[PDB]
Amino acid sequence: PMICLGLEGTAEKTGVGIVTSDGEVLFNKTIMYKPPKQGINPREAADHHAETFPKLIKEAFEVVDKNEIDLIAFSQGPGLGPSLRVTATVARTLSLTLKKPIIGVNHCIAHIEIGKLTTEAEDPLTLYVSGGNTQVIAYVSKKYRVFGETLDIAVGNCLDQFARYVNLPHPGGPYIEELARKGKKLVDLPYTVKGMDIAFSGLLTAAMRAYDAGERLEDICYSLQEYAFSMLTEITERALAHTNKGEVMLVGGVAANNRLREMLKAMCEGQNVDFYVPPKEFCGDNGAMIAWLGLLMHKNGRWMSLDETKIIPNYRTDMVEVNWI
Amino acid sequence: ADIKRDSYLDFDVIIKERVKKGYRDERLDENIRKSRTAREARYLALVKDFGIPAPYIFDVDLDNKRIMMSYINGKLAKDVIEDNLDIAYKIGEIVGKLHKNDVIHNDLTTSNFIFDKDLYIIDFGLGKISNLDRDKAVDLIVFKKAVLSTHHEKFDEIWERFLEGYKSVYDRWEIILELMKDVERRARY
Amino acid sequence: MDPMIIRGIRGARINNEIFNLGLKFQILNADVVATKKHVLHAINQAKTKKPIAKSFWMEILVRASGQRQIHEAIKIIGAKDGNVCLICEDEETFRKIYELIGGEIDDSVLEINEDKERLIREIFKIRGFGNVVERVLEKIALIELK
Amino acid sequence: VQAKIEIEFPSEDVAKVVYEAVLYEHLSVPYRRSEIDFKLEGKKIILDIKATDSSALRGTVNSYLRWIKAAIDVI
RNA sequence: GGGCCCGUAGCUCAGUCUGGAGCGCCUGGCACCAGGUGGUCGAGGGUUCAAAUCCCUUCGGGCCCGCCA
Repeated sequence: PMICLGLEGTAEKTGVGIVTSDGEVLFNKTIMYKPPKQGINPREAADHHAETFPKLIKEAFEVVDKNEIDLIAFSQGPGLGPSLRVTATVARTLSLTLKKPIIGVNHCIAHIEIGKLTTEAEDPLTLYVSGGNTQVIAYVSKKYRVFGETLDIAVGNCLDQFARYVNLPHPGGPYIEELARKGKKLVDLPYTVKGMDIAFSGLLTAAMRAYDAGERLEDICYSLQEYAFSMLTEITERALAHTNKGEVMLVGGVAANNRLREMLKAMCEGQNVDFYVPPKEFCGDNGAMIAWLGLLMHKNGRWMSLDETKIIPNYRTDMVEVNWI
Repeated sequence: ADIKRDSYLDFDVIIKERVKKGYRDERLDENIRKSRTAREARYLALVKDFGIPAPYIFDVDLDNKRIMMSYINGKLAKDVIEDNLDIAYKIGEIVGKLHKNDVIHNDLTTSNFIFDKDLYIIDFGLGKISNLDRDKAVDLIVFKKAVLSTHHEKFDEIWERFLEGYKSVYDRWEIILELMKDVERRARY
Repeated sequence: MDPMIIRGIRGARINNEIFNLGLKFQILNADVVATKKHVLHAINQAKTKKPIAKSFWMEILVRASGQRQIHEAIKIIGAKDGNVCLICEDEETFRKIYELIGGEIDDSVLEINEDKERLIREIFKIRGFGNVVERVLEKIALIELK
Repeated sequence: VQAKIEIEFPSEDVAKVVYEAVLYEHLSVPYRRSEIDFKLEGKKIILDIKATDSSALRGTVNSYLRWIKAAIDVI
């Protein structure tokens, strides 16, 4: 069993994992970051990775010997720049400390791969929604391609700033999910589906204008929640119609909100298709996904040269030589 | 949005109904189907004022959220643009005036431009009125993304011919193109 | 259903008192109605679409005028001497209207001509590519929009 | 504005490891806000950064501190 | 036909008798809050020591009574 250590530094949740080629995760740990919701000329908040990667790696050292592993994979991209650099430098350090092969791994594609392994799906159309990266991606012409993506703000960032103005402490995900359980009036907001894409600035601006009038908290919470989730479900439906696939996946931290899951279940029930979401251990930011995709890349012979493992903060999903069908 | 083609004794009718979406709240579902069929009818009719060919509207009904229009026995743009590159120039043509009068088809693609005898713009399911340059730029971005994801093999020539037609019919194309370049790069730092 | 009767009468005489006779009919300018398609579409919508005018047979004028307003619809599609078009259902009412107005019975006026084309275009503010008969059909179709 | 950073290591081998690990990352920046030289001298590493901007210089030196600390704390 | 509020930065609304905050943004960096270069205000007419600003007509568009043949 080719043991691999994977590292996740794409966003505010550091992840360290080790996995095997048989299809199981030997170890996986995550640790989030909670910022004070803002910052002016701010120091980088990705240093949390630089602090907890040593701790998580040492804990992995206690659970498994530091020489036991065989390969290493780091989240090359896409993601926050400095955090990607931190996980890259840590992976290189471990790789040529142990003198082991290293590989850069696409964060999104790792999300799809773990969503596939944790579930029965074979080649699903993914809806990867998170704090700063929401997009639907498909396997077309031996490539993961972005079909519909936001244009202004991701769903996670949208809910984050909505909770910021509601002043629900971060994370505001479950807070909004529960506060919207009793929303009564469907506040008028701008519904927008620009082709495959989505705009989210207008939704937030309308919510802010409504809260200037000081309307009911739960009502606007429910209105924004339903509006955003309906827009995402609509672009997912039209992307699925474009693909004419049979399986759809939902990945990313924001998928913790159960109403998105129920909405997608209703959509697929009406469209006679099946649908999955990875568990929280694989529905956030963790090193297990990067480790798994590094093993997948190196198993079929796609070796990775150490020098050209340079990261790309704007790492598009269609610049990965996918050769594992 | 199901379409039924019927042959009335003097009318060639196509009834397009906007089926409700189970995943959405029935309140918001009804509201959005009503507003969307209203906007589609009004804009697809107002585009005739431009000279831009479009299907004729025989009647509408918001309460039943349906539009029954003049059916066209043609083929989709994508199924024919592969074997004919001139309809990209024609798309540039009939989008130039459409953008000139500041009405935006926020669903511009190469899949809803029927070619039976001419180029019919058969869908403003998301048409809007706005003078905002950002809306026009994002509409152009959506069209470019659609032509990419559909015909990557010929994207360059297809977009060049479309832009040639557009600049032939529209005169302020330079500023919207530079906004296109400035906005399509808005990914990360 | 009773097939409604539409007649294009040349040589028209204006007589307001007919409208006070309690007769279910409507009279319009025959040179503005495009063809039988125009009146058929207006009648069909006034039958189906939610009533908005104060009278059904005046709703016929409201529909075929393509305008909810009546105050200017009477101005723009009101009957004019020389040629008119009458829609009704009663043979006795037809005879009474024909006697009170006079003229010749010839439906062939439903055919459109270049002068009719220009008159329709200047009346309905139509400026765009499209055959005028179905363009006017559409212009009638979209009364029920804000 | 010049900035010289010296980093010491327990052994020459560890110094070579951290140098090779941060070598690619030094070249992995698509655009550098400041000129940077990153070199190895036996059991030491020297980071020489020339910048005309103080804020970006501080950001770069803090990022180098982060990556070097992570590298040395891996073992 | 007759009322209503209206029509003010290029997109956001007061400034009415009592005659500029907004926003790609010049002003900070990895959304967040401070600076503003950028309006002289539906059209026309009369009043004016100073008129969107006192009044009238028209132009759309939204809204009430609509008043029909």
